Amino acid sequence: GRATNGQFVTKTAKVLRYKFVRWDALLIIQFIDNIGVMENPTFYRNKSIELRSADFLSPMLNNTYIVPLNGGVRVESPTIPVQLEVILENNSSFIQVGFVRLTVKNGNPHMIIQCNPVPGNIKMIKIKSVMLFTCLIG
Amino acid sequence: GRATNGQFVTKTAKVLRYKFVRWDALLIIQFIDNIGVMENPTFYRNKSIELRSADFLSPMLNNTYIVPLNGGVRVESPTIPVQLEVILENNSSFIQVGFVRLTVKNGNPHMIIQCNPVPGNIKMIKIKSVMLFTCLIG
Amino acid sequence: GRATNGQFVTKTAKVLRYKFVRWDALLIIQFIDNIGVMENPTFYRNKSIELRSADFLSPMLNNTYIVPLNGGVRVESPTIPVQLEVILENNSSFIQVGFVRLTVKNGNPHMIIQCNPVPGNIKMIKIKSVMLFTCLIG
Repeated sequence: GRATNGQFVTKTAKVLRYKFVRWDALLIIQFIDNIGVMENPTFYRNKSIELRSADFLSPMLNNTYIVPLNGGVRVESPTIPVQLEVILENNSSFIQVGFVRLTVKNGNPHMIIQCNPVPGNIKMIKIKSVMLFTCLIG
Repeated sequence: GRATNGQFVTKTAKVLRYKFVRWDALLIIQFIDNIGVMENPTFYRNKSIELRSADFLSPMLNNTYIVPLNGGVRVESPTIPVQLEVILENNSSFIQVGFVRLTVKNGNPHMIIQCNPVPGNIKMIKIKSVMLFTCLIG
Repeated sequence: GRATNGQFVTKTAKVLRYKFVRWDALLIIQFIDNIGVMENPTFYRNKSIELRSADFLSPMLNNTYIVPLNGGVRVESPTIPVQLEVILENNSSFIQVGFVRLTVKNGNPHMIIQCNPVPGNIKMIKIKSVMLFTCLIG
């Protein structure tokens, strides 16, 4: 088939747009809000999916941030590594390889984001990578 | 098609279970032993594929650990990055981005795991990521 | 379908060979120049895609190296993480997780390679990973 639109919504009503192709047992899904572009012949701008403190579950354990989501598709994806920027409350920031999965809990999709220790509380995580998950359904 | 079960077996008779879809020229394969879950509404448990010293070939060179495998499918996959925990003989442990491929040697599948230097001998490598390889056959 | 050959060419006339499968809306493309092999029963050799200074655009900003390409397919891929070795002018070298995308600018394909700061000017970037992109067309 051709690519169908969809979205997830966060606790704070942020909308995470994606396109997907469902060929069961295969579901391939890309997030489309942050597709970077060359804005002129020599400059590449990255774009961020920006997730705030209030998008995550509390308490956070083991550098694992859980984003409960509503709507969208319901998959147990593999883990994909991403470029993260972790913004601390003191506006200090750390660039990291993050690891992202989609999982299902209580019939709800959740995005699992795992990263490294940071010296402070997190205000914001920015995903600077274009994320695509290839998933096996059943 | 829908997802078919399979497994690889290690030198020490550890069984590495996967599901795959074969649409030649495409083979997509996920390892399924360590699919993490949210065990309650706020906690995500990672699971490990645990590979011991005796699962690897000797001598090890250039932080490259080779796991000879029996059975399963026979692919030259791309490289996927993973979350590793490298357990040293002194039970010290290091969290790392590893890079994994499947390759074929002497008609046998081998899993290639590459990581960073550690200050000691390795007792165990745990893969904490859900691994899926998309492969091109011929 | 089965896997079709193709290539991209760099500013300096380096040829980057790939195989792909196009099932629109899906395009899956692997680079094939650097498929590593076990050369004997205990040794795995990585192979590099070697990109020189003159393959990149100037000026470089924010550890982002842009490789303008000619020919090949024209995709907005997701980001894939890779093993990089960054060779400096003083022949010092740094092993890094890089992040690679294919993007389109002025109807031309460009490879976007992003990595970490290095203490010097870059002479060469080697991609030691086998790269495969799964892409969504339209």
